[PDB]
Amino acid sequence: QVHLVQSGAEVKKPGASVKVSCKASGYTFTSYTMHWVRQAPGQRLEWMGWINAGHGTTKYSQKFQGRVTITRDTSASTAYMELSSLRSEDTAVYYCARPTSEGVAGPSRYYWYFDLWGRGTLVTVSSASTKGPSVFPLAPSSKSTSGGTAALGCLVKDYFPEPVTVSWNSGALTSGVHTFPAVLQSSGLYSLSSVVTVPSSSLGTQTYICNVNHKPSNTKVDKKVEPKSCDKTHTE
Amino acid sequence: QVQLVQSGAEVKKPGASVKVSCKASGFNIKDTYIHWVRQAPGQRLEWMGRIDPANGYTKYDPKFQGRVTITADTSASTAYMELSSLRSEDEAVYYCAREGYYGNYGVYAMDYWGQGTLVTVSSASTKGPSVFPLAPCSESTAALGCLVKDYFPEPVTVSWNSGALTSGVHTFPAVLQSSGLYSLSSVVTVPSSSLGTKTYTCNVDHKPSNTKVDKRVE
Amino acid sequence: EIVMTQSPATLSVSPGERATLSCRASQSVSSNLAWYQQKPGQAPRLLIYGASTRATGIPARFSGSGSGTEFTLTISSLQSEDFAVYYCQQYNNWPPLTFGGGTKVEIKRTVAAPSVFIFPPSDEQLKSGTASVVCLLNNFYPREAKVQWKVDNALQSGNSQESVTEQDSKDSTYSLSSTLTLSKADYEKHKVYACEVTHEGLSSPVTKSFNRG
Amino acid sequence: DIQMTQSPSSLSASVGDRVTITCKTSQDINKYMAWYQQTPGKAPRLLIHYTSALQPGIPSRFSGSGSGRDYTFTISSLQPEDIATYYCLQYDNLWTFGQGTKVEIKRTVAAPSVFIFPPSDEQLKSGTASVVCLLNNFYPREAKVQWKVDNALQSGNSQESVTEQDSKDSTYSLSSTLTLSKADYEKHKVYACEVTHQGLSSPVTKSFNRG
Repeated sequence: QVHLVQSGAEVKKPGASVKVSCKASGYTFTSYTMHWVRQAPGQRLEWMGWINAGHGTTKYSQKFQGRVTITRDTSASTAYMELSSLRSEDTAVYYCARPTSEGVAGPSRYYWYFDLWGRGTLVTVSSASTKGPSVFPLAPSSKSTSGGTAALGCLVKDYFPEPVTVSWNSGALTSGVHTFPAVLQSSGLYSLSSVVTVPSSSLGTQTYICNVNHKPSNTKVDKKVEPKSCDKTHTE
Repeated sequence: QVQLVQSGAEVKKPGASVKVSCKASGFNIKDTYIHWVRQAPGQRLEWMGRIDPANGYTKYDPKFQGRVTITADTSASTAYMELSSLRSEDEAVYYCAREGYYGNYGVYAMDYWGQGTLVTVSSASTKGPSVFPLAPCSESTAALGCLVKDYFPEPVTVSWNSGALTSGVHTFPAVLQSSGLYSLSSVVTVPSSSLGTKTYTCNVDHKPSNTKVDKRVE
Repeated sequence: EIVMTQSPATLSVSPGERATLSCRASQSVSSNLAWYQQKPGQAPRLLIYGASTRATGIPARFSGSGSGTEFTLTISSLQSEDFAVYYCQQYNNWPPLTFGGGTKVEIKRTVAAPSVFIFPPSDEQLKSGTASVVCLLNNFYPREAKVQWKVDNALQSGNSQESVTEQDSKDSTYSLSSTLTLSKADYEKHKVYACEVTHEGLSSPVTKSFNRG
Repeated sequence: DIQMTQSPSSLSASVGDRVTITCKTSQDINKYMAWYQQTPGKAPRLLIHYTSALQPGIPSRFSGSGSGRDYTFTISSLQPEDIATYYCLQYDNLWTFGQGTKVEIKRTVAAPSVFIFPPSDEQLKSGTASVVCLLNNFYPREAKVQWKVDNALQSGNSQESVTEQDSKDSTYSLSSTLTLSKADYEKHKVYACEVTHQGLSSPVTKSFNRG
């Protein structure tokens, strides 16, 4: 029954500050040091700094020096990490990590490898405010076909914050579905696309509706994805 | 018990290289970091670099990077510092220091220093000193001394009666003669009553020339 | 700082087989190297420390070796749960403690060419400010492919975004979506809109296009 | 890219006085601040580490404080043995020592004890005669030595040096050498050293006759 309990996820506008907590159980907090490691979406782990839980002594990476503050509450076996003057690049998952052994590393004491970790705390740095998505279709046609199969979809654009829960035909359609991961745009609003591969031959008789649910704005968008219609028909 | 002993004063020509030893004893060298710090007379302590002897990891100062190489011979319990392409500007006292752990605070600290090593940068010949007695011609107190003359390079150590006599002793800074050789004096004030019932000897040591003179003063 | 390079970027290994993962350092790390297992949306799990010692509770199929600047992680018999991203960590020099870029170990299968489809922007989006053109490459293998946007034979510079799904649970393929974002009259300027796809699965680059109207 | 400023570069104070040295870093150094004492001739000695952790063996009159970028070293009551150059050290972003503070002691006037030494027989055999004058335990450090050879004031044939301040009585001592060739030394008889100092009512002349 040895774990590290972290505080909930957060959204902060640039230039603000976030204070992530990390409570400890199953061991003597004062006997070990507490480290903080971050991971930006689709990037490597980045070491930030540590706190000696028994004496309150800290050490930080020079990359964060001036913006990071690490504290500990011996009375509640909790460690805190404060990240000031938040920028777009600070959007990451923040983990508190405890090394395998007690004390401080140094010559003949190489202890900076961690066995106990917290689940993580996502901190999203965005000036953007809550916005419901716009849903546009990715209409199937002969130009979307391959071996009797046709591709169709939904472009879920400009929403904040994550997530959007996307289903097809109110759960009746599950096979052949590819819901792509969200991408943070230049505007600071997420965009996403959900595609499905269906039989090409039944495009005129089947109905394909994507159900886009966004709980933060209390917005639900149902879009019918029909085959490519023509404004005009021509020759020469 | 905890001590840090450095190699003796060196005299090296410009362009030549110099290696300084730092012998650790009274503790395990693999448990502490060893730093090298330099100092020109009447000037600041300048940190040059650090070594973790257990793994051989070195951290230098960018102004000293390339020219300074700090290594360690853990079996011999000694740390080394090599300074290549010596310039007249590199003349200083080179110190080694240990950075040990403090359990009651959870921190390391540069806590003990060696005596230092004077690295003279010169093309001039090493010359041993001549030791002349300083005694009065033919008062409750009397003065006796030694004139340590015509030596190169620095330093010379002066002690009295093999270290027994320290109170009332003044060993003066050397003066630079027109010849380019140094001259210094060491004196002692004693009671006029003991200038027969007690012997007085200055112990002059100029290690660069392998000179150790024990001159009795009467 | 010590630059930790994890090679290859991604490695395709069939189950039951031997998985050999590499980690190099910009300078000597002695035997102060650790290995971590990371599954998507999870905290890293320590596997190896001291370059070769196994963390308590870690099953015996995981092992490590190496010293100085070159290291190796070995998974003698690769299981189902074993498919994850692997990170190497140095703890010889601090600050900063550095980790490697990671190696994603995927399940192996045959070379599958992508189904390439181009989607024009809808009238609904065109009625608004922005115009989004989508290039879809679905059910392909291997993961690495290169989608290039071409509008009137002119290449596109940082005018698009892309995302890839996690390897399929049944046919272990990948799907990629690339969105070329414009506006009006940016989209109303040009006629031909296309996406050129370079992949292992087919001889020449696959070009799919459409003309505005 | 971290800078440090140690203030002041030198200070004077009386025994029993409060002495303060400050240090200012260009960035927060998170209490990784240490103070070193360096007496003349000797190597540096750690007094305080991690801002206020006073090293065992160091008297309680020494103390450190500070946080962030601002640090302070205090000697609550200055003692004669405290004459030294003091250094601050930041050890968060690599290692930078301060420019140093030389702490000198102001004390009461003390006249020197003057002594004259003739050249030795050993030295004379070599052809050079060095006459030595000693000014012992005086304050302030400023003192004049006038060499007189048969009542004639000497110039250009003398060299002098002063000691560092004493760690017990806070005084200075001076040694002056008058150098002549054996020939010139044998040409005269009365060799004198005249000393003028603030502590003396009238100058002190110490002399000997050659033979």
